[PDB]
Amino acid sequence: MKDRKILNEILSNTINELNLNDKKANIKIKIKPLKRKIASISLTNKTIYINKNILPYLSDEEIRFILAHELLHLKYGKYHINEFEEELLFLFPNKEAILFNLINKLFQ
Amino acid sequence: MKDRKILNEILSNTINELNLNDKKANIKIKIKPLKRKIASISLTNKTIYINKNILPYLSDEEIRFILAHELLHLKYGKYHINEFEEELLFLFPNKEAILFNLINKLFQ
Ligand SMILES: [Zn+2]
Ligand SMILES: [Zn+2]
Repeated sequence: MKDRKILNEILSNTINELNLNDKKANIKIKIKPLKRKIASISLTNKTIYINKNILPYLSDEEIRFILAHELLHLKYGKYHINEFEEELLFLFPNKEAILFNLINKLFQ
Repeated sequence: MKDRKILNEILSNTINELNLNDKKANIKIKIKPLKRKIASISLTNKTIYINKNILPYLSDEEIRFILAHELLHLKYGKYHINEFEEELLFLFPNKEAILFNLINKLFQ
Protein backbone atom coordinates (compact mmCIF):
# COMPACT_ATOMS: atom_id res chain seq x y z
CA MET A 1 0.00 0.00 0.00
CA LYS A 2 1.00 3.70 -0.33
CA ASP A 3 2.76 5.21 2.76
CA ARG A 4 -0.06 6.80 4.81
CA LYS A 5 2.40 9.10 6.61
CA ILE A 6 3.00 11.39 3.60
CA LEU A 7 -0.76 11.40 2.71
CA ASN A 8 -1.72 12.33 6.32
CA GLU A 9 0.83 15.17 6.38
CA ILE A 10 -0.05 16.56 2.89
CA LEU A 11 -3.77 16.46 3.73
CA SER A 12 -3.32 18.26 7.10
CA ASN A 13 -0.83 20.84 5.69
CA THR A 14 -2.96 21.61 2.61
CA ILE A 15 -6.21 21.95 4.60
CA ASN A 16 -4.34 24.42 6.89
CA GLU A 17 -2.89 26.61 4.09
CA LEU A 18 -6.26 26.61 2.22
CA ASN A 19 -8.03 27.74 5.50
CA LEU A 20 -10.27 24.61 5.49
CA ASN A 21 -9.60 23.58 9.16
CA ASP A 22 -13.38 24.08 9.91
CA LYS A 23 -13.85 20.93 7.72
CA LYS A 24 -10.94 18.85 9.24
CA ALA A 25 -13.47 16.57 11.09
CA ASN A 26 -15.11 15.79 7.70
CA ILE A 27 -12.37 15.67 5.05
CA LYS A 28 -10.80 12.23 4.50
CA ILE A 29 -8.82 10.54 1.74
CA LYS A 30 -10.07 7.15 0.46
CA ILE A 31 -8.07 5.03 -2.00
CA LYS A 32 -10.22 2.98 -4.38
CA PRO A 33 -10.40 2.09 -8.12
CA LEU A 34 -11.93 4.95 -10.13
CA LYS A 35 -13.47 4.28 -13.56
CA ARG A 36 -12.59 7.46 -15.50
CA LYS A 37 -10.68 9.71 -13.03
CA ILE A 38 -7.30 10.02 -11.22
CA ALA A 39 -9.15 11.58 -8.27
CA SER A 40 -12.63 12.81 -7.35
CA ILE A 41 -14.67 14.20 -4.47
CA SER A 42 -17.94 13.42 -2.76
CA LEU A 43 -19.09 16.98 -1.95
CA THR A 44 -21.79 15.50 0.37
CA ASN A 45 -19.45 13.82 2.93
CA LYS A 46 -16.17 15.75 1.94
CA THR A 47 -14.31 12.55 0.93
CA ILE A 48 -11.40 12.81 -1.53
CA TYR A 49 -11.03 9.66 -3.61
CA ILE A 50 -7.63 8.80 -5.12
CA ASN A 51 -7.53 6.23 -7.90
CA LYS A 52 -5.80 3.12 -6.42
CA ASN A 53 -4.36 2.29 -9.92
CA ILE A 54 -2.80 5.88 -10.40
CA LEU A 55 -1.30 6.40 -6.99
CA PRO A 56 1.91 4.22 -7.49
CA TYR A 57 2.90 6.32 -10.59
CA LEU A 58 2.65 9.75 -8.90
CA SER A 59 5.66 11.66 -7.54
CA ASP A 60 5.36 13.27 -4.05
CA GLU A 61 4.95 16.71 -5.70
CA GLU A 62 2.17 15.33 -7.99
CA ILE A 63 0.33 13.88 -4.94
CA ARG A 64 0.61 17.32 -3.21
CA PHE A 65 -0.75 18.96 -6.42
CA ILE A 66 -3.67 16.50 -6.92
CA LEU A 67 -4.75 16.77 -3.25
CA ALA A 68 -4.61 20.62 -3.42
CA HIS A 69 -6.66 20.48 -6.67
CA GLU A 70 -9.41 18.33 -5.05
CA LEU A 71 -9.41 20.44 -1.84
CA LEU A 72 -9.89 23.55 -4.03
CA HIS A 73 -12.94 21.88 -5.66
CA LEU A 74 -14.23 21.21 -2.04
CA LYS A 75 -13.58 24.90 -1.22
CA TYR A 76 -14.83 26.62 -4.44
CA GLY A 77 -17.11 24.21 -6.32
CA LYS A 78 -17.12 22.63 -9.78
CA TYR A 79 -15.24 25.36 -11.73
CA HIS A 80 -11.70 26.81 -11.90
CA ILE A 81 -12.75 30.41 -11.08
CA ASN A 82 -9.97 33.05 -10.71
CA GLU A 83 -9.76 32.63 -6.84
CA PHE A 84 -9.34 28.83 -7.29
CA GLU A 85 -6.63 29.28 -9.95
CA GLU A 86 -4.80 31.99 -7.86
CA GLU A 87 -4.69 29.69 -4.78
CA LEU A 88 -3.54 26.70 -6.84
CA LEU A 89 -0.75 28.81 -8.41
CA PHE A 90 0.22 30.05 -4.92
CA LEU A 91 0.57 26.47 -3.68
CA PHE A 92 2.23 25.35 -6.96
CA PRO A 93 4.01 28.19 -8.84
CA ASN A 94 5.09 25.60 -11.47
CA LYS A 95 1.54 24.18 -11.94
CA GLU A 96 1.50 24.66 -15.76
CA ALA A 97 4.66 22.51 -16.23
CA ILE A 98 3.27 20.01 -13.63
CA LEU A 99 0.02 19.66 -15.67
CA PHE A 100 1.74 19.23 -19.06
CA ASN A 101 4.19 16.76 -17.51
CA LEU A 102 1.30 14.74 -15.93
CA ILE A 103 -0.73 14.07 -19.11
CA ASN A 104 2.49 12.95 -20.93
CA LYS A 105 3.45 10.60 -17.92
CA LEU A 106 0.01 8.95 -17.47
CA PHE A 107 -1.41 8.18 -20.95
CA GLN A 108 -2.06 4.38 -21.11
CA MET B 1 -7.84 7.47 -40.00
CA LYS B 2 -8.84 10.70 -38.19
CA ASP B 3 -10.98 13.06 -40.29
CA ARG B 4 -8.59 15.48 -42.00
CA LYS B 5 -11.30 18.12 -42.56
CA ILE B 6 -11.49 19.23 -38.90
CA LEU B 7 -7.65 19.15 -38.53
CA ASN B 8 -7.23 21.30 -41.71
CA GLU B 9 -9.76 23.87 -40.47
CA ILE B 10 -8.43 24.07 -36.86
CA LEU B 11 -4.84 24.37 -38.11
CA SER B 12 -5.62 27.20 -40.56
CA ASN B 13 -7.93 29.05 -38.08
CA THR B 14 -5.38 28.84 -35.24
CA ILE B 15 -2.41 29.89 -37.41
CA ASN B 16 -4.45 32.91 -38.53
CA GLU B 17 -5.53 34.04 -35.03
CA LEU B 18 -1.97 33.55 -33.66
CA ASN B 19 -0.61 35.76 -36.56
CA LEU B 20 1.51 32.85 -37.89
CA ASN B 21 0.36 33.11 -41.55
CA ASP B 22 3.97 33.90 -42.68
CA LYS B 23 4.73 30.27 -41.58
CA LYS B 24 1.60 28.73 -43.34
CA ALA B 25 3.89 27.46 -46.20
CA ASN B 26 5.92 25.51 -43.56
CA ILE B 27 3.56 24.33 -40.80
CA LYS B 28 2.10 20.85 -41.26
CA ILE B 29 0.50 18.25 -39.02
CA LYS B 30 1.90 14.69 -39.09
CA ILE B 31 0.24 11.80 -37.25
CA LYS B 32 2.67 9.18 -35.91
CA PRO B 33 3.26 7.09 -32.73
CA LEU B 34 4.91 9.17 -29.98
CA LYS B 35 6.61 7.30 -27.10
CA ARG B 36 5.89 9.67 -24.14
CA LYS B 37 3.90 12.67 -25.60
CA ILE B 38 0.33 13.50 -26.87
CA ALA B 39 1.97 15.94 -29.32
CA SER B 40 5.34 17.51 -30.16
CA ILE B 41 7.03 19.85 -32.64
CA SER B 42 10.17 19.95 -34.79
CA LEU B 43 10.74 23.79 -34.91
CA THR B 44 13.50 23.18 -37.56
CA ASN B 45 10.81 21.81 -40.00
CA LYS B 46 7.72 23.52 -38.33
CA THR B 47 6.02 20.08 -38.20
CA ILE B 48 3.43 19.39 -35.48
CA TYR B 49 3.31 15.72 -34.53
CA ILE B 50 0.10 14.29 -33.03
CA ASN B 51 0.31 10.93 -31.27
CA LYS B 52 -1.50 8.40 -33.56
CA ASN B 53 -2.51 6.30 -30.50
CA ILE B 54 -4.15 9.17 -28.56
CA LEU B 55 -5.88 11.06 -31.48
CA PRO B 56 -9.03 8.74 -31.60
CA TYR B 57 -9.70 9.52 -27.87
CA LEU B 58 -9.54 13.34 -28.15
CA SER B 59 -12.65 15.52 -28.29
CA ASP B 60 -12.82 18.31 -30.90
CA GLU B 61 -12.14 20.91 -28.14
CA GLU B 62 -9.05 18.91 -26.96
CA ILE B 63 -7.71 18.80 -30.55
CA ARG B 64 -8.23 22.62 -30.84
CA PHE B 65 -6.38 23.07 -27.52
CA ILE B 66 -3.44 20.74 -28.36
CA LEU B 67 -2.92 22.38 -31.78
CA ALA B 68 -3.00 25.90 -30.21
CA HIS B 69 -0.51 24.71 -27.54
CA GLU B 70 1.97 23.37 -30.14
CA LEU B 71 1.54 26.44 -32.41
CA LEU B 72 2.44 28.65 -29.42
CA HIS B 73 5.63 26.55 -28.98
CA LEU B 74 6.35 27.26 -32.67
CA LYS B 75 5.66 31.00 -32.09
CA TYR B 76 7.45 31.54 -28.73
CA GLY B 77 9.95 28.67 -28.27
CA LYS B 78 10.43 25.97 -25.61
CA TYR B 79 8.98 27.78 -22.58
CA HIS B 80 5.54 29.00 -21.46
CA ILE B 81 6.63 32.66 -21.03
CA ASN B 82 3.90 35.17 -19.88
CA GLU B 83 2.87 36.06 -23.52
CA PHE B 84 2.50 32.31 -24.33
CA GLU B 85 0.31 31.65 -21.25
CA GLU B 86 -1.81 34.78 -21.90
CA GLU B 87 -2.49 33.79 -25.54
CA LEU B 88 -3.30 30.16 -24.56
CA LEU B 89 -5.76 31.32 -21.89
CA PHE B 90 -7.31 33.78 -24.40
CA LEU B 91 -7.88 30.96 -26.89
CA PHE B 92 -9.02 28.56 -24.13
CA PRO B 93 -10.38 30.34 -21.03
CA ASN B 94 -11.20 26.90 -19.53
CA LYS B 95 -7.67 25.51 -20.18
CA GLU B 96 -7.11 24.36 -16.54
CA ALA B 97 -10.27 22.15 -16.58
CA ILE B 98 -9.29 20.97 -20.12
CA LEU B 99 -5.84 19.87 -18.80
CA PHE B 100 -7.27 18.01 -15.75
CA ASN B 101 -9.99 16.38 -17.99
CA LEU B 102 -7.25 15.27 -20.42
CA ILE B 103 -5.34 13.68 -17.48
CA ASN B 104 -8.52 11.77 -16.36
CA LYS B 105 -9.36 10.54 -19.81
CA LEU B 106 -5.94 9.34 -21.06
CA PHE B 107 -4.98 7.40 -17.94
CA GLN B 108 -8.14 5.12 -18.09
ZN1 LIG C 1 4.05 23.53 -23.71
ZN1 LIG D 1 -10.46 20.85 -11.46
